[PDB]
Amino acid sequence: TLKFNGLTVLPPLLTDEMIAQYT
Amino acid sequence: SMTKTSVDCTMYICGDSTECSNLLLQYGSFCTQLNRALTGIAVEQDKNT
Amino acid sequence: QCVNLRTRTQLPPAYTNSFTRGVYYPDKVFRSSVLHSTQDLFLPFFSNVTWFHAKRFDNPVLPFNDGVYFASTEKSNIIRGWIFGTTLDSKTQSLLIVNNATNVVIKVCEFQFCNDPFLDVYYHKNNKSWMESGVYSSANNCTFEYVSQPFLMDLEGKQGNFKNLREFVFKNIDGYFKIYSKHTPINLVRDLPQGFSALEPLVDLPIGINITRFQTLLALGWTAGAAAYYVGYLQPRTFLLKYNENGTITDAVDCAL
Amino acid sequence: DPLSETKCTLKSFTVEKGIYQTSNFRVQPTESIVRFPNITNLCPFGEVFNATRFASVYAWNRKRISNCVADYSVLYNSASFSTFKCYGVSPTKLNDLCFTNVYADSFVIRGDEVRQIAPGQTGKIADYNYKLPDDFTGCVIAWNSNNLDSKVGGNYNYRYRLFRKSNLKPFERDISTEIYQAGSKPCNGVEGFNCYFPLQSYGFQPTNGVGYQPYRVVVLSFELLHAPATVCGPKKSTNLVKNKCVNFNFNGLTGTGVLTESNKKFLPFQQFGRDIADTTDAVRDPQTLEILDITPCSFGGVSVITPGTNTSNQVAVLYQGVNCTEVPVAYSTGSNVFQTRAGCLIGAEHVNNSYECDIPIGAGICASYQT
Amino acid sequence: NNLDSKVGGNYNYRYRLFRKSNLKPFERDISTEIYQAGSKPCNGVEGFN
Ligand SMILES: *[C@@H]1O[C@H](CO)[C@@H](O[C@@H]2O[C@H](CO)[C@@H](O[C@H]3O[C@H](CO)[C@@H](O)[C@H](O)[C@@H]3O)[C@H](O)[C@H]2NC(C)=O)[C@H](O)[C@H]1NC(C)=O
Ligand SMILES: *[C@@H]1O[C@H](CO)[C@@H](O[C@@H]2O[C@H](CO)[C@@H](O)[C@H](O)[C@H]2NC(C)=O)[C@H](O)[C@H]1NC(C)=O
Ligand SMILES: *[C@@H]1O[C@H](CO)[C@@H](O[C@@H]2O[C@H](CO)[C@@H](O)[C@H](O)[C@H]2NC(C)=O)[C@H](O)[C@H]1NC(C)=O
Ligand SMILES: *[C@@H]1O[C@H](CO)[C@@H](O[C@@H]2O[C@H](CO)[C@@H](O)[C@H](O)[C@H]2NC(C)=O)[C@H](O)[C@H]1NC(C)=O
Ligand SMILES: *[C@@H]1O[C@H](CO)[C@@H](O[C@@H]2O[C@H](CO)[C@@H](O)[C@H](O)[C@H]2NC(C)=O)[C@H](O)[C@H]1NC(C)=O
Ligand SMILES: *[C@@H]1O[C@H](CO)[C@@H](O)[C@H](O)[C@H]1NC(C)=O
Ligand SMILES: *[C@@H]1O[C@H](CO)[C@@H](O)[C@H](O)[C@H]1NC(C)=O
Ligand SMILES: *[C@@H]1O[C@H](CO)[C@@H](O)[C@H](O)[C@H]1NC(C)=O
Ligand SMILES: *[C@@H]1O[C@H](CO)[C@@H](O)[C@H](O)[C@H]1NC(C)=O
Ligand SMILES: *[C@@H]1O[C@H](CO)[C@@H](O)[C@H](O)[C@H]1NC(C)=O
Ligand SMILES: *[C@@H]1O[C@H](CO)[C@@H](O)[C@H](O)[C@H]1NC(C)=O
Repeated sequence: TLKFNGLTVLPPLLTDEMIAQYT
Repeated sequence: SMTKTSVDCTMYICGDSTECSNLLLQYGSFCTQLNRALTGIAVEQDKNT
Repeated sequence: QCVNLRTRTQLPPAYTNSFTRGVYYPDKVFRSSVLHSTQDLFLPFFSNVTWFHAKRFDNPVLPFNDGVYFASTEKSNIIRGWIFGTTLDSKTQSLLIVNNATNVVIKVCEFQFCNDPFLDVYYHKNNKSWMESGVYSSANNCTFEYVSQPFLMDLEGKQGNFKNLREFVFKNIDGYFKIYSKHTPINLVRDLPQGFSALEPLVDLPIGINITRFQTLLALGWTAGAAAYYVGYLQPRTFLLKYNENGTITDAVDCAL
Repeated sequence: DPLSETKCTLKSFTVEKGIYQTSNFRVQPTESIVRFPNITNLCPFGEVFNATRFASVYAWNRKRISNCVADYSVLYNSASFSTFKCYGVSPTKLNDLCFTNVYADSFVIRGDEVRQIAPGQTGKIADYNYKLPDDFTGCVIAWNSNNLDSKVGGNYNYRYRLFRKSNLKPFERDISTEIYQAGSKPCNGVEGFNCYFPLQSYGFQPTNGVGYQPYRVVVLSFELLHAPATVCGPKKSTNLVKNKCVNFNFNGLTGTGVLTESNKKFLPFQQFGRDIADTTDAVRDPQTLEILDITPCSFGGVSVITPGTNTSNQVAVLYQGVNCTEVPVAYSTGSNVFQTRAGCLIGAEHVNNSYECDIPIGAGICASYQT
Repeated sequence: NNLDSKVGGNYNYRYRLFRKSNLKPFERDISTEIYQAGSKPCNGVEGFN
């Protein structure tokens, strides 16, 4: 179970769809 | 991996103030040295994956 | 004018358990579904409150160190207000709260009171329902004067057939004096109701004076109803407060119980 | 251009192939906005400047003032006061200054004597009955009153102090009528040689010259900031704008943000809504009692995506996590713009053909330099 | 005092009481124009605003 004040969250290069394909 | 993060060190330390920003200028490279570190962490989350 | 009655000696205090009460919104800040670790003057959980009741009649003077929780369970409007101050003898300014039949007055003059000062249901005195006056001689320096509607007004509850709980917290910080309050109906004979609700800031006033002691004001060779009242002292303490989905505090933890 | 910004950021005249961070983007405030509850408890200055009868100066009236808005908009913007001066504050700046107490001192004097009311002055009024302290920071206000306070035979109701044992301290009201000793003899009984009653009444008649005419004098005074600010000037307010980035002040809470209509319902006693990390995320409008969401104005890192320097000078720009509707507030010409899960990507051509990942962008997107 | 003061007052020496805005560092002001402290304009030499 999982922007403000100049803090940022960036996406991973591989999406959860691409990881599901390699898997 | 873990969640990639990056910070605008000035927006954190100095939100919407030029008066603070011109004082932050007295401290030199730390607001870049911090981002080199966090971008190094972020690039490695792709590498690990 | 004073109507003295040293008829009753200083009978010793009853004492009871204040289970989980006198929690109040520390600030005007809305939150939702989240736990807040406020540090402030609070009534400690499960602490010994002092207890008094109205041939049954009580009205003792007592101190007000940093702040005080006050309450009654009642019907038919026996209690009407409070004096707070430091000398209580015109060497210094004081603060009077009183509710009348609907309205409130909150006022501050260079009051002289009396040894045993009160306001009853005036029938005569000067004449019928006489003005907020019999607790003092002359204010003569009434710089602060505020008035309101039904500060402690009654609610339906099938003509209030339960002894309704009326809770107040009186505080001072940075020269403001702050009042927080709640009404709740409950069914209990003579003790503070074990359960949880929280008090909201009813009013603030910026009176800015040293305050040390206080005494409640209540109404009646004479005859009257009978009801209880309680007093507890705030202490500095950390509380963790559960704000619900609608903001209102729904439960608390006393971090040093 | 964005390539020049990478050269400056990398401190190199030539830049290798890759993606480089540059100065962060942030949607600017479109305008400032000030919200305060519409003025209501305006101070009782009608009970001063428009009271029908004034007091005599030997026993000058004092009115104390508290718990109100010290508005002088009708006051200082009227020429109807013939001498209104302030002595430690600018009369313009009073609307942005707070007080603590206020007192109005109200009385009638002759026009030759209005000059004596100023701090650090002398003459039988200033000497004997009404002296300001020399450090008086407040103001004296006065107006010609020959139409008001004169009587056809002389208005000998209006009395002044003609004698005193010693010249007085600040604001020392004296109500004594006991006989003055002008000579070295004791004065005994109501009258005698060198005995004088300490007062006389002014002869205010409609005929008098610009000097023997009556004036209505008020001093506005205050002892400052030792206590909560129970008297202060009118906190002005401006129109409520929405759905734009703006510099707000709500009842003293500052911030720069996008304001939006909230679905959150407060209980009546609250004004600031906060999030988990004790940051403001909503506010009540003081004058309309509705809740506004506060959202921080859109911002992001700007990354420049490039083939190497000698290879080519052409570059593309990624506005990280910015919606492409918002970037044109700044390459705002567009025509090759692609909203990606990673941000608004500007100046790179979207091609359906999947190649191997060359330069990473994020969320499955990569970029490369090709035909 | 004993160089620039005079028994009747040395009214040669003067300060600027009024300025629309604060002057900048090492700025000098030689304007003698009449300061409109009230709204009503004064294309003239005198008046109570
Ligand atoms: C003493 O009390 C008087 C009554 O309150 C007050 O008079 C009022 O003054 C204002 C400003 O001069 C006038 O405001 C109106 O002026 C014109 C119409 O003449 C309009 O364009 C404006 O919008 C505004 O409505 C009031 O009309 C006027 N009222 C009366 C009954 O005369 C004096 O200003 C007060 N004087 C002092 C010294 O306190
Ligand atoms: C009550 O009256 C007393 C006496 O008039 C006030 O005490 C004066 O307070 C002012 C303001 O600080 C001082 O300048 C005086 O020197 C004080 N006089 C004396 C004799 O103490 C007091 O402030 C008044 N309180 C209220 C609330 O009005
Ligand atoms: C928060 O308060 C609201 C309003 O009192 C509650 O929503 C009400 O729920 C009852 C019972 O289902 C309905 O009769 C009302 O129509 C609802 N009100 C509205 C405005 O929709 C809500 O249940 C409360 N939440 C909590 C957790 O107590
Ligand atoms: C502040 O003043 C405005 C203007 O008098 C008030 O707005 C009026 O409110 C009523 C009831 O909502 C409406 O019938 C009017 O049409 C409104 N007029 C305007 C011009 O908006 C407002 O209610 C006041 N607010 C407070 C907090 O006092
Ligand atoms: C960028 O912002 C726009 C709004 O300005 C978003 O457009 C809305 O998208 C939802 C979901 O598809 C639709 O229900 C709305 O009708 C759209 N609004 C308009 C005005 O077209 C857009 O989705 C945003 N893009 C991203 C990826 O966040
Ligand atoms: C509570 O009060 C009783 C007296 O009624 C006393 O015996 C007891 O020790 C007190 N306990 C605490 C924790 O104050
Ligand atoms: C009380 O009595 C006085 C005269 O004794 C009278 O003037 C006044 O109106 C009365 N007040 C009421 C409320 O009846
Ligand atoms: C209530 O008290 C206030 C202040 O004493 C007074 O102005 C008001 O008229 C009173 N009203 C009644 C109903 O007694
Ligand atoms: C009351 O206030 C005065 C002045 O602030 C202070 O010196 C004194 O100690 C105070 N007394 C008490 C009992 O707090
Ligand atoms: C540009 O420089 C690189 C080395 O950095 C070299 O390999 C390449 O051949 C050069 N390109 C041209 C067109 O000269
Ligand atoms: C590429 O294919 C998508 C469907 O996957 C389509 O929506 C888009 O229009 C195509 N673009 C071009 C340029 O043909």
